[PDB]
Amino acid sequence: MANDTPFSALWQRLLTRGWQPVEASTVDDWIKRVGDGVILLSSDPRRTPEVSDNPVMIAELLREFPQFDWQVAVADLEQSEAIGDRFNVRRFPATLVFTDGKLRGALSGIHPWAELLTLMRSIVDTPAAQETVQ
Repeated sequence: MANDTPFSALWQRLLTRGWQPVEASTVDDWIKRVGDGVILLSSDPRRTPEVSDNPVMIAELLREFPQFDWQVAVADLEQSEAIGDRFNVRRFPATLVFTDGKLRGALSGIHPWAELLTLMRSIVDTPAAQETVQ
């Protein structure tokens, strides 16, 4: 069933649910339109040759989040610079959290999952998840 296929075709099928490639000069209206979601910046030079980090974790989190039904807007590649510059975050691959239609925080991905508990708690006081506690 299915096959490998290094990226490319997978982008279309993931686009079918939750993921959408967004932009900078029109991000304001997107955030305004939905009022609930995140913008994922393309992976800035993180060093370490080869070994592309899989963004599937974001898709994983998306469904594993029982708090609210937010949407994952992702930047293709060049878009990251404009988006990250717009609010001064471009430096490392991160996801900006837009709650209530406003930017409040961002997920950096420096401390695996542990920062999800601490950072999101500050962004969305509403109880999100119950496990791990790290």
